Amino acid sequence: DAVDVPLIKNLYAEAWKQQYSDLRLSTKQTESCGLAANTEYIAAPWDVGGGGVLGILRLADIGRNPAVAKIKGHTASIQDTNFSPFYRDILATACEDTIVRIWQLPEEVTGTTELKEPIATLTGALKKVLSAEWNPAVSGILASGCFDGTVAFWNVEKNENFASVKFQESLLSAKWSWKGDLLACTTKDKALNIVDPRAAQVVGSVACHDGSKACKCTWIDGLAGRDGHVFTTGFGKMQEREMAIWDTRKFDKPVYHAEIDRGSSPLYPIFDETTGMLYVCGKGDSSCRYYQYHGGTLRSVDAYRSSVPIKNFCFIPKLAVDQMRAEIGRMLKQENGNVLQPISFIVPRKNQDVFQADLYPPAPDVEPSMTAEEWFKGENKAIRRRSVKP
Repeated sequence: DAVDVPLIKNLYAEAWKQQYSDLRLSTKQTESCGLAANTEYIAAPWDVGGGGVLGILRLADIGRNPAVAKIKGHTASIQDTNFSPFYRDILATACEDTIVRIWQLPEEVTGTTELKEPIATLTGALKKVLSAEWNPAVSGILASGCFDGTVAFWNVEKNENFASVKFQESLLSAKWSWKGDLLACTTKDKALNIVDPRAAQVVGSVACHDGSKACKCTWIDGLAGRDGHVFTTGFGKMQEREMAIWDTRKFDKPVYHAEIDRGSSPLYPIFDETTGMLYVCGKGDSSCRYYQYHGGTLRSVDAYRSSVPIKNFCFIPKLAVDQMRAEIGRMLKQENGNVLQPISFIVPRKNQDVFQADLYPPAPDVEPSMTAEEWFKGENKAIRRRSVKP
């Protein structure tokens, strides 16, 4: 009686009237989406001189001049931030000073909360670290991508860099399979690379786009996707923005390739593994368009449109969406340096005030399917899921 993945032909973007406002946010350039959120908190790099500071807001406390807790410690700018998939109080930052820091928030986060000491300080990268991504199935496992081309895999529990793989060119993105076994990354040589950390080897590589500007990837397996499939954005030979779907088991040519538009910003792909919604967002763009990956086919659905550029952004976890509103996803959009603007993505339904059960398959839960020790033994237990209801 599990709810199956819905076909979504209609999905509209609704900007909230409410905002997180009177903030002091960074507008520095990075190679990541810029923000992070879990079911409770929002992380946003703060506009400060000197070492990077993360503002920590409560998702629920929307409005003017909200309580902003502070995470310091960094000695340079923050390049990437990600909350743990499992532990509400745990997050990681990647920093220009080459250090990845693991943070543990207090039980009660207030406007006077200040974090200076990480619970784990992961050292060794030779240049600025550009990504820090948690394994979606395994507790304590993190991948970090370095400007020097190194992907470093960490067991944060043991403070152990247990595997590393170095490419010749700088990393531009790094993302985990929903199976938790493989990492995909893009590099400046226009390559999409597949990495097996437990084998410490590159198990696939292909030229993914022929233009010069930055390619970005994410996995599109999981519940709604297809096993071993990866999605890329990039630029064609004429510098048009385009995308491709790749099968890592038949990794010589795209399964699917299409032009998107003639924009200039690299596009960050965001996959909702539970419904198959696939958002492509460019920093500096005033619009965001989305597709559904369903039945192995990609279909255009709709787009968010505004007259205000996206400076930074992130999406909230599935567990956090408002089910009674038929909300399936939500973007937090930084506008200028002082506002976070929520955007709901809603399936239009006649009865806008009753639970649309068919829209909510079992969502990724906040429980790891494997311990690190189990994973290193070669296990591949599918992620744990929870059927959420209001």
